[PDB]
Amino acid sequence: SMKILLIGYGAMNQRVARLAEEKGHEIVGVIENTPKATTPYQQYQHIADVKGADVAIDFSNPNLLFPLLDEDFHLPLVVATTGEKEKLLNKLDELSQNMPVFFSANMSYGVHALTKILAAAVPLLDDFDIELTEAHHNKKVDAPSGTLEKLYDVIVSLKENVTPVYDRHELNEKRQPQDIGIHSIRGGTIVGEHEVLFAGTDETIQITHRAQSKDIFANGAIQAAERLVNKPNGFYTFDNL
Amino acid sequence: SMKILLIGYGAMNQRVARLAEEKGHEIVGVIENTPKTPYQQYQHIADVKGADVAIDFSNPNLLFPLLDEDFHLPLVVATTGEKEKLLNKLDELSQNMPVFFSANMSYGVHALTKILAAAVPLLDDFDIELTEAHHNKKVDAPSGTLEKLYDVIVSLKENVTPVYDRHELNEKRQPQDIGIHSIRGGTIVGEHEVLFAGTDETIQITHRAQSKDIFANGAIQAAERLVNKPNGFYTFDNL
Amino acid sequence: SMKILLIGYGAMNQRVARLAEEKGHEIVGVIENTPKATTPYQQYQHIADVKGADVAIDFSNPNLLFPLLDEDFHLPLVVATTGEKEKLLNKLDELSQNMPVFFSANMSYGVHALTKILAAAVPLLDDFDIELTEAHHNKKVDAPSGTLEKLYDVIVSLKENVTPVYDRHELNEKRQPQDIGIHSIRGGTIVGEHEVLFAGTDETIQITHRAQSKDIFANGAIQAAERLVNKPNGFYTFDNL
Amino acid sequence: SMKILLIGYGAMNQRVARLAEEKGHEIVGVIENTPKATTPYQQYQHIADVKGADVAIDFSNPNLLFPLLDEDFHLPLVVATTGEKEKLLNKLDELSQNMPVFFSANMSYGVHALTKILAAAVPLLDDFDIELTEAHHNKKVDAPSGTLEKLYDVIVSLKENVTPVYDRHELNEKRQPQDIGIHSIRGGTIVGEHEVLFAGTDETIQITHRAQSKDIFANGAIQAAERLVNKPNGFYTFDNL
Repeated sequence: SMKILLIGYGAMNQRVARLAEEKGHEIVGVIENTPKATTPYQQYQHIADVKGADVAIDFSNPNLLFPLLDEDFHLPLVVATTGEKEKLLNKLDELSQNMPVFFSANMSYGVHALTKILAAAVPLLDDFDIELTEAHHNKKVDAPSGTLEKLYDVIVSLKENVTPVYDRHELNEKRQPQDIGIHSIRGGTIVGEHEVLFAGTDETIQITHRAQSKDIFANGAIQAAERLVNKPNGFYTFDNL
Repeated sequence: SMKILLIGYGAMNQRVARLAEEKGHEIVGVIENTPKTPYQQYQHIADVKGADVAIDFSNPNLLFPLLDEDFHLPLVVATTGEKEKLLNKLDELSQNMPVFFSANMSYGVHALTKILAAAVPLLDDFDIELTEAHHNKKVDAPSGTLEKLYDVIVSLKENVTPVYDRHELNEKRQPQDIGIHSIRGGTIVGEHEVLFAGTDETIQITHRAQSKDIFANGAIQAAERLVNKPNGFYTFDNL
Repeated sequence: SMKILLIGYGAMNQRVARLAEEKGHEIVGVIENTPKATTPYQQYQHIADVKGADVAIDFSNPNLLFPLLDEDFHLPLVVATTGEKEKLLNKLDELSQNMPVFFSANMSYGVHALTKILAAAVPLLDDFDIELTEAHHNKKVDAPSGTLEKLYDVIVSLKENVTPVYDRHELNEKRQPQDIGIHSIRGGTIVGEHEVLFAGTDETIQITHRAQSKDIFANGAIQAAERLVNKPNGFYTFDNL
Repeated sequence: SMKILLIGYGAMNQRVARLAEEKGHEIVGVIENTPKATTPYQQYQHIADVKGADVAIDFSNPNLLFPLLDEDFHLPLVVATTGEKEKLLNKLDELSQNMPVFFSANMSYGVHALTKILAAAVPLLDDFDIELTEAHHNKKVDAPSGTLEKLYDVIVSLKENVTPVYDRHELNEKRQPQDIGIHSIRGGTIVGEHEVLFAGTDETIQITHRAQSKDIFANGAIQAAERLVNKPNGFYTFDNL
């Protein structure tokens, strides 16, 4: 049983709350920028005021930096964020000197494992053509997904030349070996599917990750918290947790 | 079994020859641009004595002058050149003989189109995305087969808009959009997927070709059915 | 705002309750075969006693047929059943003379459509071998799923001869044309996937339904209820609701 | 441009001939146990007689051991065989002292890559349930496929207490973490597809190899040959080539 402090209480930490309680953990406090009525937990403005806490789970945004600026707490921190990271990472870097700090932009251990599996696959399949596909719900505007970009980056790090091909319609060019076709499917409520296709001579290898729920990220944070609580002070990612 | 006349003798009618003979049929004649070939060479369709049917995989330059002549034979026509003028001549000939035309000779692909036709009115609240995959030598995109599937949807769904590239487009999907995706790589013979994505569920219908023999086999299947037809114009829809 | 009577309070109607309340509907009663203290709604034994109910939602099994045997009530009924249905459907027919009655085995419009798409596919694909696969979470004990059996039954109705084949490792016999291989994948938290494979000469056609959440069934029922309350008396399915 | 000697001219080396010529390689000779006039290449009885060969590709059987018994040749050898291997492997060991020798029962490089990708995946996904599926044409009698067995063997080497589950129909047992479900799909002319499913909490990872034709084995031998000519004497498999 962990006593968990939630930094932020948006959609993601609402998932964390539900799943943590299912696992027998307890939410002992919430720190939010706009403390909401009907948030069913004790509200705080400082980490140090939440006694009993074993760990904090923080799906961060710029408005949730404030509790990390206090200098009177020592607590395991599990932190995620998207977009701007520099200021936050500088602060987490400082905090890691005095407590265990875990950071991952993407909290899915499955997606982390996918990237490592892809990394292993690439040098083995250098003669194969690569095509990347992602599918997401019909509310997603940006294309391609950040996760597709992450997979693409893994490939780039293991290839000499890579050229992304976003649309073949009326392109009328012959595929070249450096090309990687990028395909963004949108529809329904699809949580997130990512496929790496390797196409060779009369054989293909496909590696496909399919998310069933955004609970994968909440669960990822909780499972990270469960490992972090016993770690010495320092900075941790999925690579060394 | 059948006695078959082959109009044109490229890769595809070579497949037809191999596959027809394996089925117990015999190739009684070939009409070609520049002859080579283990079969008897003809210049006219009327010349081919005991022919039951012609299977055509050629081009307008070879076919059009042959159609303009005086003959009576069931025709399986797969030529995809100059569709407008070809269908005009095929229409005229169908008054006097059984005439089958399909731009795509795969019976599996036909079944896919009919399965799609059934699916669409049943899934009107589902978002439709079309994906096709082909080998790394294919230049045009999307495939003609994807276009055929899209045409089926258009006939059954109002105000359809195709969406080809979402990268940096920054628009929200609209229910009338159909996303179109062309995968290229390796030696993939041809795979076509229709995705219907609804609230918390998906239905996918996928055709995957293992060999171009499906097209040759489809033309043979059409020929076998066509010899038992009255005069008229046929496609897989009414054959 | 509908006032809903729940017939049965297993996992599915528990989900219906949560989703219905989220939508602003009210659960005004429950009828259970064996009432539970943990059931947080007023227990009843007869539909006629549930003052102010607008509709009943019934994920049925043989132990929940009982309230449908009363002859002193008039209420819109939304009824599902995954097992045997003859007895139930005979009763629903009789009830439909005096009230609106909606039936769906699974309460998923998508799964219903799957069966109809399959029905269209079978006669077109006479020369194709059929294989049926389903995948479900690691807590599912029965195999194959009732939905696979439903698909199998559709195929049986459209073919002269069908033989189910369950274990080719044990059998070690070459495939016969009448054979339909049945495959049951279990793992993780997979909500439910069903695939029909048609395998022909040098080509295959696959039809695959994938459920992302059991919400499809519970929302299916609620949406059917929301509509049925404004229908005249009679029997309705997804085909004619 | 490799000059290739074919040992045997059955279906597989007929594929090698076509693919080699496509790649711009040259078939400089054929050694057959019973020479046939339909073989469109120069027939030989001894490897040493073949003018300018760079490599031999040998899809072996008991009737094709004979050219390996000569003691007057030094040539890179790429060799496959099915079933009984002892006598052949003993001879290849002897030859490997004096020339580069490559042996693989399965010549598909894609299949080798799959096994290595699987090996990387397993320790990263130890909280995921594993299910193995293979699909083959309707003439395949044995189930499961040898390739599925090889994948299962990889997993056994990296787990403990693994148990295969071949049929869940009417079994009525809950899945256990050490279980691996085994599924053999048979239909049409499917050349061979193998899937490893890893099913976790609200996420799955699938790794799938799909063969389009038996050219994959022929191409694999040619690819092995292209690499082998640049090796010193020794015995090689895909693991150390």
